[PDB]
Formats: sequence, C-alpha cells, structure tokens
Amino acid sequence: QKHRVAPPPHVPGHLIREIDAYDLDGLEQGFHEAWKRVQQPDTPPLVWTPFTGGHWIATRGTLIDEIYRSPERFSSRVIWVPREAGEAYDMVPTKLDPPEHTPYRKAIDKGLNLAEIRKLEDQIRTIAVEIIEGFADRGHCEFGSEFSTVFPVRVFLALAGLPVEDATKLGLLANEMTRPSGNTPEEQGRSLEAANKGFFEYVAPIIAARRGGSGTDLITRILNVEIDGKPMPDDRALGLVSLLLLGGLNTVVNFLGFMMIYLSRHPETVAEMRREPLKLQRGVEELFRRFAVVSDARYVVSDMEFHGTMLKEGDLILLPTALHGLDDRHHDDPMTVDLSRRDVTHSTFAQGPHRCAGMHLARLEVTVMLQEWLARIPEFRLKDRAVPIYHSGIVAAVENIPLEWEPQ
Ligand code: HEM
Ligand SMILES: CC1(C)[C@@H]2CC[C@@]1(C)C(=O)C2
Ligand SMILES: [C-]#N
Repeated sequence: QKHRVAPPPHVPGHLIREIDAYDLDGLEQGFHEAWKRVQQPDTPPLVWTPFTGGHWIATRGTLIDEIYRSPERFSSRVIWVPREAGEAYDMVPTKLDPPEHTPYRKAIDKGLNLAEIRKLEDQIRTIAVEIIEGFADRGHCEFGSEFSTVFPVRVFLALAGLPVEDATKLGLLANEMTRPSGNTPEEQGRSLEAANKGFFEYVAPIIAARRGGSGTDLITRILNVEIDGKPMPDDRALGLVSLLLLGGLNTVVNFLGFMMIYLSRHPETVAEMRREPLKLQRGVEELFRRFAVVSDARYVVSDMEFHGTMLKEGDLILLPTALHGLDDRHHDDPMTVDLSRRDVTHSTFAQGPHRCAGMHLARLEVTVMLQEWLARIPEFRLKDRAVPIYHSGIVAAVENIPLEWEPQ
C-alpha cells in the first residue's frame, strides 16, 4: 500500500505525477532507465509527487545544475526526502549553507584535495590488484559481492585507519541512511534517525582518541584542522567523520556496479579502452556522466516563481542527478557511453559549494580499477539470462552482477 499526501493549495493538478523515489516505476529494467521514464519530451521542468511525504522533482539538467549552484534560494537545511528523514539527518557539512559550510569544507579539502589523492594511487592499485588476482584465473565472479563492495571499502578503511572487520556494521548503517526502511514518512524518519545515531556512536570514541593525535590517517588529519581559530566542536566532528564514512564507503561501490553492467554488455567499448589506454584515462568522466547514483534535495528558502512554477518557502525539491547527465537536451544519445564525447557536463558530483569533496578520489578509484581489471580480464560478459536487482533512493544500488570470461 502506498502512502499519499494531498497536494498543498499552490500545487496545481496538472503538475502532479506519481513518482516514488524509493521504488521507481520500471526499476526492474534499471535505475537509470527508470528515472529516464520520468523525463518525457513534454514533461514539466518541475513536477510534484504525493509519495514520500509530498515533494517536487526537477526533471531537467538545467534546473538541477541551477538549484545546486544557488544555495541562497535552495538551502541544504533539508537535503533528504521525506522531510522527517531530512530533519533527522545530521552530517557535516552537507547540512550547512555558506558561510557556515565553508570552514568545514576547507577542513575536508585538506585531506581530499587532488594533490593529496594523487599520493594514494599506488595503495589503491595494490588493493585492486590483490582483489582481482583472487578471481581473474577463475573465469567468473559475482562482481558486486566479490569486487565492487570490497574494493572501495578496503581503500577507504585503510585511508581512515579503521579495521576492515567494521565494514559490515558500517554498510548496514549506510543502507538505512540512503534507503531508510519504512512505508510511511514517519517510519523512514525513524529509520534514518537510528542509522545516523549508529554512526555517531561509532565515530565518537574515534574522535576522542584522535583529537590532537599523531596519526597520519584521514580522520586525524581532517579532525585537527582548526575552525575559526579553535578545535572543531564535538557536534560538528561527529557529523563530519560520519559523512566521510557514509560517502567514502558506499557511493563508489554503487557507481561501479552500474558501470560494470554497462561495460559487460558493450564489448566494443571495453575493447576501445583496452586498445587505447589514454582513451580509458580521458574517458572516465564520461562514465561519471552516464552512471549517476545520487538523488537528493534542497529546501526552498522563500516563496518564489522558478521556471514558471510557483514554489512556497519550505517546499522540498528532489534533484535526480541522473536527469542531468542523461538529459537528451544536454547530450545527444545520452544512454551511450562515447569515450570521445567532448561535452560531458553532468551533476553526478552535484554543483555549487557542496560539489563532491571526494570527487578526485572517486575518479582515481575508477581509473585504477579499470586499468587493473582490463590488464587481467580484458574481455568479459554478463552471464546469460542473469538479472541484476536494482534499488532506488537517495543513493541507488544494484546487486547480482555475475560476470564470465575465458581466463587469459
Ligand atoms: C561515484 C562516487 C561519488 C559520487 C557520485 C558522489 C556524489 C556526491 C554528491 C552528489 C554530493 C553533493 C551532495 C549535496 O550537497 O547535496 C557529494 C558530496 C560529498 N561527497 Fe561525494 N560522491 C562520490 C564519492 C565520494 C567519496 C569517495 C567521498 C570520500 C569521503 C565523498 C565525500 C563527499 C563529501 C565529504 C561531500 C560533502 C561536500 C560538502 O558538503 O561540501 N564522495 N558527493
Ligand atoms: C547524498 C550524499 C551523496 C551526500 C554525500 C554523501 C551522501 C550519502 C550524503 O549524506 C550527502
Ligand atoms: C558522496 N558520497
């Protein structure tokens, strides 16, 4: 049974669309495909759904880009749907607007800037090689459970100086953040609250131990960046370290599954990467354009008209990032990966002040993964008749990716 809310007075009937972000119509065919069903040639730039507590959805790339770039009009004070979950959410600095956001972002950038990420290339490569060597000779693997859920997790836990045995409990918390359980807004709110608390409980002793610490790990490094001349307060630190884990341990995992399903079905595209290593390197950003996974929100700061649509203060707008990179008004033949595509503009990492702090790390993980994968398993396919299973929410997920190849 689907929970519906009645539309508020300012939402006209002709803009209503029954879209469930947590269980999209057509999701069994794929997450991207399911969002693309929403983006029809004449569909309005903003539509309103009665599901998930009632909210807007931006349906075109130009709006998505603009909203992310405009924090004075579209605040991060709520970035999740339903509102109850968004109000429970306590991660830093994603809940902050400038100027409060800026010193926390500066602190994160001390650890995640491109020059720092470059130093990690060899470590990341070693991890990828070790995992791939476990199955390359075998001729098959279930890519989700044996690679995509393993590689980024080992990379990030190593970088954060945390034990690998914590991966399972952290993954469970992350799943309830990005796809909270429940069939009511209030239930999903409670699920998010519990997961967010679980994170805080995990990180609290780590913060206490690493304040003023001598560790070289990512957490010590970022934690000990001063905020306005003083140590970061406890409340902010909890949200900050939690966010690092949430993003670092999960988002790339999901991206890799979608990417690899496509590649498994497009041997010609894989062959291009194998034959031209620079095409692989220069083509990674096209993969980010094509396999967006985040759909999050902003809070309308003031009553306004935006793209011909009346919005009220407090309205939530969901931003399905896939609808920028895959917008046929921005990219011709948007569902094909064209490694030589010159314009790859997308909002896979969002835009504006919150534009993904981990984006250099994401790009490097994917680049290293492809290089080491193709070196050891040059050709591969999805098992005949296999059906991946898809999940939609604030971050998309996919499982059951059985690959097969002739060992080289
Ligand atoms: C495929 C990989 C990734 C994707 C698609 C992605 C996507 C995003 C998006 C869309 C945002 C903006 C959220 C918003 O403000 O509404 C974001 C922010 C962020 N991401 Fe990522 N991310 C990825 C990887 C990573 C990694 C590996 C990390 C490592 C910790 C990370 C850390 C962060 C942080 C700290 C923010 C908040 C930045 C701020 O608020 O200033 N991300 N990410
Ligand atoms: C939606 C996000 C991708 C963004 C960074 C990590 C994430 C899960 C958040 O909680 C904010
Ligand atoms: C970002 N996750």
